[PDB]
Amino acid sequence: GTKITFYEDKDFEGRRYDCDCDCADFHTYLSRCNSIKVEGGTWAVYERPDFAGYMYILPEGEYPEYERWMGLNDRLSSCRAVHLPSGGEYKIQIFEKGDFSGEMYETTEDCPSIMEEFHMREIHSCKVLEGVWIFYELPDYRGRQYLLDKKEYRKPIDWGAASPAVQSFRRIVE
Repeated sequence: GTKITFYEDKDFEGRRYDCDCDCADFHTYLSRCNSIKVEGGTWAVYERPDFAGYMYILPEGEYPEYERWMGLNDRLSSCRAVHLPSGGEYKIQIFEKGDFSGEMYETTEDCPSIMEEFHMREIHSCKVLEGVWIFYELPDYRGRQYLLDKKEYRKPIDWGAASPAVQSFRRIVE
């Protein structure tokens, strides 16, 4: 029962497009997106078609302007719903060095500052043991977002990053 609606203008005005599960290209129906309503569930929305470019995570809610999903602009073209397992536990292992090496830290908690908590500004590999997580380039859940749907991540490119810069992360909780 999850649904997201994109609107071409701010404040939920103008032409709109509805997605119910995974839409690899709505650019043909909307040339821009300046407000979004997320009715149920959590969604990943993407700048370019086929889930490419900058990514933004939107939990349920109303977003009357693109700044409210921390967007860079009104350019969005594809989206997929974030499917969470039940159970309700979250666990991540973050590594100082590539290929699950160097200092390891394991945590079940949101981390708004990797520097203050783990004394690193970079993550070079990672194992998500339980749940679903977001990595952020900057502290306090700012900057480039990356979605980590469990499994193992040998190198930053495996979570979509061009570099190991990660400075906060948090769980996607329904």
